[PDB]
Order: sequence, then structure tokens, then C-alpha cells
Amino acid sequence: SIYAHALSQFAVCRQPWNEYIGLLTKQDSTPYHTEPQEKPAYRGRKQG
Amino acid sequence: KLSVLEAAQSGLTDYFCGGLNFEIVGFELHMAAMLRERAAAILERSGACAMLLEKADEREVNKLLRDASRYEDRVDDA
Amino acid sequence: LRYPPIYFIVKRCTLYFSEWAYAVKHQLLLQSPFALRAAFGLLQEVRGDGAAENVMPLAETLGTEFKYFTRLMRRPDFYRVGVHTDKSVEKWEEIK
Amino acid sequence: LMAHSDTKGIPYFKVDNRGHSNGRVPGVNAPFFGEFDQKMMQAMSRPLN
Amino acid sequence: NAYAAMELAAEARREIHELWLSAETALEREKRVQQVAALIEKYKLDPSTPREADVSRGLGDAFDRLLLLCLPLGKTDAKGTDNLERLMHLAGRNGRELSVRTIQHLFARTDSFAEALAVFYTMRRCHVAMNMEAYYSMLYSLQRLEEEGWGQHFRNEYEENGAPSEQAMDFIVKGISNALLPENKPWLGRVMFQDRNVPDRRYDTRDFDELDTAWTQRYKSG
Amino acid sequence: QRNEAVSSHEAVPQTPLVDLPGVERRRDLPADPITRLFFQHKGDHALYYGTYDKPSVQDDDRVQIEKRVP
Amino acid sequence: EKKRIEARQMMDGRQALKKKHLDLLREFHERQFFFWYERASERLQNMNL
Amino acid sequence: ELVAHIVRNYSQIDIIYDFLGFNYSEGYRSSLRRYMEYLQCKTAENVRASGRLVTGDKGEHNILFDYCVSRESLVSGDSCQGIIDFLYINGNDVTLIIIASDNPWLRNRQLPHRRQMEGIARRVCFVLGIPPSEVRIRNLLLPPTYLDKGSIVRLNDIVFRLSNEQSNLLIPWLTNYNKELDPKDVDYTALAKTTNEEEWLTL
Amino acid sequence: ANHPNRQSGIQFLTHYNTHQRFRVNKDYIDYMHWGKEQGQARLPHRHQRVAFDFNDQLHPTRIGYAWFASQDPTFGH
Amino acid sequence: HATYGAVPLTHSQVTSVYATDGGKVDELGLLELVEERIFSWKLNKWEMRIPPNLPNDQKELIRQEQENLKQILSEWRKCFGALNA
Amino acid sequence: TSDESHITPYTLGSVAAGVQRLGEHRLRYTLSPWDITPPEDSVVLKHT
Amino acid sequence: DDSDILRLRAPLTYDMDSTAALHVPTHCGKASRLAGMLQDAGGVQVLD
Repeated sequence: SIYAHALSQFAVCRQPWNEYIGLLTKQDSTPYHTEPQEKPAYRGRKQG
Repeated sequence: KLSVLEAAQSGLTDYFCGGLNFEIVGFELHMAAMLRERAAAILERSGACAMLLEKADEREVNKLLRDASRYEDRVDDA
Repeated sequence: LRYPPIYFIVKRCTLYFSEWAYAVKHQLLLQSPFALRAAFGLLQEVRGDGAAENVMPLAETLGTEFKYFTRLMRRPDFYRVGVHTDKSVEKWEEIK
Repeated sequence: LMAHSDTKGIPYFKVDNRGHSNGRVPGVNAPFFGEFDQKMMQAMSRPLN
Repeated sequence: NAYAAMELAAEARREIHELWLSAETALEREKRVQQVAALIEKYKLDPSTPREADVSRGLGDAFDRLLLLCLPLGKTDAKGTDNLERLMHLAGRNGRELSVRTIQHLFARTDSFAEALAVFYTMRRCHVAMNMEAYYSMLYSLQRLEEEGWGQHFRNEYEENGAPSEQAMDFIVKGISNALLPENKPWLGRVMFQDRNVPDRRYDTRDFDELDTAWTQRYKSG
Repeated sequence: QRNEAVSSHEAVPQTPLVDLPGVERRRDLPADPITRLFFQHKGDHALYYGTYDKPSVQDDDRVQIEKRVP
Repeated sequence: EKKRIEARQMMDGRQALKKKHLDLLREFHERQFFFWYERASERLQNMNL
Repeated sequence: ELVAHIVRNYSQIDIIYDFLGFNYSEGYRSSLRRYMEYLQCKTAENVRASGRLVTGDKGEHNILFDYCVSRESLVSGDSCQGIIDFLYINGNDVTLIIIASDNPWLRNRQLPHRRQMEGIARRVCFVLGIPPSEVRIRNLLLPPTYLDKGSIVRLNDIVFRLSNEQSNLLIPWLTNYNKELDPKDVDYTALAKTTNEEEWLTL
Repeated sequence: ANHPNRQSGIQFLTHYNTHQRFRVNKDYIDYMHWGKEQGQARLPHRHQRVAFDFNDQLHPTRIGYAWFASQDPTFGH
Repeated sequence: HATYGAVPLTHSQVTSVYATDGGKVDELGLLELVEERIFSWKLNKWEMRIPPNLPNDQKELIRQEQENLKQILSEWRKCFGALNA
Repeated sequence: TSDESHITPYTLGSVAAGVQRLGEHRLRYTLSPWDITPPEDSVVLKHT
Repeated sequence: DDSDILRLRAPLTYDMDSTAALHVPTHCGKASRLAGMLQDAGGVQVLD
């Protein structure tokens, strides 16, 4: 676009939803984060 | 229950929908203008829907004009 | 130049009213006068009086916009000039 | 240790031809515009036309 | 302190531009070469000069045009190849990397083959890490040397005849027989998906200036 | 087809009008590059393609199914 | 007959393309040769010592 | 009667008969160069024909070069881009005349890359001694199987410079010749634009 | 199938040249050390799977962010 | 029809074979007269026209251009029929 | 009266990115700037 | 010129601008139906 700059000054950026939803106050929050342990898997018809 | 219309874009385009395609419309408007040009050229060449005193000139003038109006009809259709 | 140059761009974190107005006038001058005035006429024709009744409904508005569009598109201004206005840069390079 | 050289690596030398095998790819090579379809919903659809 | 070094460097680039903007037949190969050597020995552009009070730091972009002002190497001595390797060595100290644009015009500046090799060897001694740009710019330069040779041959035999042979014609059309990096298949000479041929022809001073002035105008407007 | 053929019928059999360089390329079906089973390959590349027996190198990031033989 | 002329149109196209692929492969090998020389030179320099 | 009349009036009618695609084998190429050679011979005062190259005795540049047949030489060997048919040098203007291939695949390459035009330009500059300041090198690519009015007009008017009256003098039959592009053949001119990172896929 | 060396089963959903997993001479599996992340040791590894679950992610597209400039500025990898 | 001794003609021998001087010729009278006679033919009139002694490839070429001349001429026949109607 | 202007985004977003982006149009030296210059002592080059 | 924009406001005739009025909903439904309706009415009548 050789010329369109007139619009460029009052033009508007797109808003930061990723971190806004990241930093929302959450009810699972913990002072120190622990990764969950491993869940039981399915080892086949004999093992369960 | 619900019919959802959206834009399918493979990452090539950030538009949901454009307007009329202005390239097409501009194109055929230009063509129509050019045919009116040639038709006027020969109308004033013999003058030196158009009804004349010469069969050849009536022929080609009317062909030109008809085609022009067809183009304009495509724009109008758009 | 006595010394090697550097090239800075300077962004303003604040627009003033005068500044903004300068921008918007710089655009109004940058587009076809006939269609500026025309479109003003069209807006004030749809708007009508401005009362909730006098505004055109959708069916009349599409028709009105059509009337103006149809009348303007004929002019060399739109098809010969303005249509190719918005082309990308590489398009103009390929055409040149 | 055995291979350590003053000449910088392959990437600096740009020895390779080709590139991504599909040519221009919005995610990888070129820029990406518009919206992410994370489920494959738009990627398999039937042309209605 | 070093502010003085930079000032004297300002006078330096003033007269570098002075002789660059000349670009006249009044400046002959011999004259340009010895004028350049004169500048270097005036302003102490040797690598022996300490880090501070190094004049080559404050030459913005006049360094490259001073650099390719060396290139065609006059017929006196093999001394010439040293001027070049002085300049480059300083860059090596200072930290300024050589732009591919600069070395491309550097090869485009070369008159004969031994000189092209002279340059490549010189930047071998100067600890330049060879890229694909280096190699392809060199090859291009060889190719244009041969193309130039044949162009000379056919215009020559056209002169003593008055109408071209068919060899002259198809040389004009398809270029050099069995060229390396040829035109008819453009996709070969490419590096990083951009075609590399600057070096395939000569450039005047005003060509170089045209490109960077274009850049400047683009800044001042867009 | 019959009813709408008669509907559009004019008296003179008019010549086709010249159009844009083309509008008639069959479009490429949309797919997302980033999350993919496979890349949607252009039909513009139709020269590059191989057969079921001897496939051209493509979709490298994905495992290639093998032909099943006795 | 029409089917055959367009069949050989596509065939000629493909054979042309694998000619082009051939040139590309040659020049790929050339490139990685230059690089090879950059490393191998460097090693033999050391072996001279 | 009618055929006698045809022969007596239309001298070049074999040329025309070829321009209309009625030569199904080896068609319309040779008649084009017979035509161009005729045009040049009536344009200039002296014409030598040496093999595939035609020159003027003038000392000013008039040159017609029959280079390759771009039909076979295109699909035959060394897949390339800028394969052309004729070269015509009018003085400071140079013109590459190309006959479009019938492969819609193989057209996209056929007309020369910009690098090839730079090359040809400065090569002519070396050989003919023409000033590199003023050189204008252009392309003309004609329809594959036949020849329309548009192509002949821009062959007469631009490549050779012929004002309407000297053309109407030299070529009477152009007025009666109405042939235009068929719908199937319209797009031979418009060519696929391919990216540089895409070069491994498409020609 | 109770025969040893036939335990890997009948899987069609592999990429190999036989639909019978136990005739395949390419990748011999390891029943003791394998299958932490994939469940059973018979089944194909996370990266070789040619069939995909509803709520499971499918394969990553390899690169080998610069190109997201048009997107949400915060949007991460 | 085609007989032993028939040759496909080049332009020069067509100019040689039919060369007759006469002044008054209506292009548009004669053209339509000949046209009319060709539209009066039945399809068997196209049958024996290929020259008897030729190499087979060349024969194939002549067959092609003959069939295209006939196809074009009939394609024009019906058009003219409608026009006249 | 003033207002917050939406900054039109930069291409590279950081200066380091600026240098690296600029650096692909250039040729790296084999040796870093501080060791190019020969030492004041003399290092006899042996085999490794 | 002002008189030209005054002209824009006039309703569409076929004498000036050679285009029929748009009226949209009728065109939306009945555009493809028109041949049918017309021939049900026994075709048009060309009067003088």
C-alpha cells in the first residue's frame, strides 16, 4: 500500500486476550504449582 | 437449529467477506466504455440501438453497442 | 554530511485534537471530491428528517445506495482510476 | 570436539536448495493471517458449489 | 579524546566523497590508485594504529565506497592487493560486517580474472567466513568476464565486416555457450530464494548512488 | 434444464464476452496449514505429483502409509 | 484424440519438470561441495602441521 | 473461374491460408517468416539473406534472425525459460517474437525472464555498439495455432513501423481479414505467476 | 492368539506393509521397557499414529513468533 | 476423382495450373455459386479424393486436412441453410 | 485535548532482532573482533 | 459542480440513466420465477 497512512494513525491494534484470560483470577490457583501424577492406563485385555 | 456462516481462510486472508469484487466490475465497466468509444468513433466517421442510413455501419455500430450493454448488464447483475 | 547519518522513526504516544484533525483532513483531501460530496448527499438522503420514522428501512436503503452507485460508476473517475487505486505494490511492479 | 570449525554451520552457509517441501506455507515460511482452526473443521468440508 | 579521532575522520570522509563524486576520465586507474594510497597513508588506516584514535570507526558507509574505490588494480606492481587488505583488516577489528551488496559491487568492479582471484584470496586472509554469496558472486564475475571477452570479439569482427555473423546473433540471444549460473534457467543462481546477480555487469558510480539515494527518498516520503 | 434454457433464449445467438485472465480455476479446498493431517496441495502443482505406486515426496512430517502386498 | 493430445501435454510437462529437478539436484550437490571444501580445507591445514 | 480469380488477385493467399491454421502439420511458422521477410524487403532498400539471418547493406541496423523452432526445441531438450522464435532489430529497438506453445503448462516459462532481457540488452550493446542508454527490448507472443487480427496489427504497427497507408498499400487483404481469438484460446497471453520458494514444484 | 511372537496382534491402523503386526520384519517390539506413554507395548508410538482420537491432539507440523505478527500480540507458541 | 497421376499441389503449381486472365468476376456471385454446388453434394462425393500413390504418413496428413476442410464446409453449410431460410 | 494513541506495531519488535535481521545481508568474520589482532606474545602453531 | 449532485437525488428513470429501479425483495424471490408468470399471463403484449 503506497498511500493509506491517513487511516494508520487513528487505527487500532487487536487486544491481548491470551494473557488476559491467562491472568484472570482463578479458583484452582495454588501458591506453589504441582504437576499431577500419572493416571492409570489400559494395558490390554489380560492386565486391565 | 442453527446455520453458521463464516469465512474459510487457510491463513492467506484476514477478511471475512470482501465487497463486490471491484477488479471485475472495474474491468467490464472499462470494456463497456471502450465499446461506446469505438461505436461513437464510427458513428461520427459515418456522420461525417442506433438507426442509420448505411447497412454496414448500422451492423457494426449495433454489434458494438449490444456488446457494451451486455457488459453493463453484468455489472448490474453483480 | 559531515557525519554518518542514522534514521529514527518517532511515534507519538498521544494524539492531540489538532493532530487528529490534521490527519482526518489529510484523508478527506486524499479521496475523490465528487464521491465525497455524493456520499454526504446519500447519507442525508437515507437519514431523511432524523426521526425514528423518517429513516429509510433496509429495502429502500439498498435501493437508494443502488441508485447512487449506478449513477457514479459510469464516470471515468471510478472505473478508470479509483479501482486500481487500492492495488498492492508488487501488483504495480508487475504491471510496470 | 572432533567437528568444531571456524566456518559457521550449514544455516549460515545456506548450502541447501528447496526449503519446506510444500513451498509457501502460511504457518512455517510466509506470515499467517486470519484465524486458527485448531480442530480440523474447515479442513474437511465438502464444496457446496 | 576519541571525539578528535571522529572529527579528523569527518574530514577524511569529506575528501573520500570528494574523490568518489569525481568519477571522471581525469581520474585514471593510476591516479585513483595512488590517490587512495595517499588517503590511507595520510589518515593512518593501517592495522598498526591502536583501537582508540582509529580513523576507520567514524567513516559511516564511506568505508565501503572507499573500499571499492581500490578495486581495479593499476599496472605498476602487485602492491595494490595490500591497500585492500589494509582496509578490510580494520573492519575485522572494528566489528563492522561487510554487506553482501558491498562485496557484490566489489567483484563487479574487477577488470581481469587474476584480480577477481586477488580479491577472493584477500578476504580469505582477512578472516571473512565464506558464504554462498561469496562463491556465487565470484562465479558471476568470472562469467561476465568471459561474456565481456566474447562481446569484444564479436563487435570486433563486426567492425571489419559491417554486418553480424549468425554466431554474433545467437551469442546475443542465448549468451555464453555452456555458462555456469545461466540466464535461460534463472532458478539456479538463487540464494535464500532471492536471485543474486548484481556482479554479472559493470556499474558506474551513479548506479550505486542511485540505489542508496532511492532508499533515502523512500525514507523521506513513505 | 429445458425450462430455464428456453427462459434465457434470445433471438440472436450471442458471442461469449471476454473475461478476466481467469475466474474459472477450480478453487483449492480450504485447509489449515498449522493443524493438519496433510497439507492441501495446490492443483497448480499437478506436474509434481506421482502415483499410488511411486509417490512424490510430500508431507514429510507425517509417516507414510505402505502398500500392502503378500 | 483430444484426450491424447492433453495426455501428452501433461507428459511433456512432467518430463520437463524432472529435467528441472535434475538441474536443481546438480546444483545442490555443487553447493554442498563448496561447503565440504570449506571444512576439508580447514582440516588438511591442521594435518599439514 | 473462382480459383483463377483467387490466384490473380491474392498473391499471398498461401500465407493467409497458413495464418488461419489450415496447415495442421508444421503450421503457420514458415509463412510468418516469409511474411516478415516480405514486409522487411518492401520496407528497406537492400536485403541480404544469409542462411537464417537477414541484414541490411545500410550501415544502420535492420536485422531479422530466425533462431529456433520453439515448438520442438522447447519439449526436446534442456528445459529452459526464454526459448524464442524470431529476433528483430530495427535500430535502437529490439524485439523478441515468440509463438506460444500449445501446452498451457509450457507457456508459463516460454517468454523470457527479466534477467534474460537485461542480458540480451547489454549483449546487443556490446556487439552492435548501440548506446545502452537508449535500447528498448520488447516481447511479442502470438497465438499458438493461428493468427488473429490483433496480432497482425501489432506486428505491422510496432515491430515494423508501418503507418496505415503504407500498410494498406503493401497488404490490401488486411481489411477483409477479420479473424479473432476463439474463446478456448483467449487466455494464452495471461500466464501463471509463481513464487520463488515454489520453484521445485511447478515449472 | 496365544502363540508367542504373535502377541502384537492384528492392527490395521499401523503404517507397515502387513496388516498382521507380527509378520512385520522391521520394528521388533520390547514388551518389558515399552509402553509408558502409549498404553500397551503393541500399539504404535505417539508420533507414528495414523488414526486420531476426538479429544487427543494430532501431530505437530514441523518448523525447522515471526509469522504471527498479524495475530493477537500475546498469543504464544 | 483421384486417379493414378494425381498430386497434392503446392502454391506455385496452383498458380501455374489455374492461370487465366478475365476481368469480370463477382467474388460474391461466384463464391456463392461454388458454395451452392458443394452443398448440393452428398457425402459420397468426398470419398475417393485422396491421391493414390503417397507415403503412408503423408496420406494421413492429407486425410486430416481433407476431413477438416469437409467438416468446416458442412459446418458452414447448415449455417447458410438457416440464413437463407 | 489529548488521548492515548494506538502505537502502530514495529516490524521486528526488539533491537537484538534488528541486529540479527540485519546480519543475514552481511558476512560474519571468522574471528570475533577482540581476537583478530595478533597477540603481543608469539604463539608457535603446533598440531592439535 | 453543485447542480450535478442535485441531479443525483432524482429517482431513477430509464430515460436518463438506462437502469431499472432495484426494489430488492421482489427481485430476490421472483427473479427466477418471472418467465413462468409471464407465460402464464399469455406472454407480453407489444402495443404502440
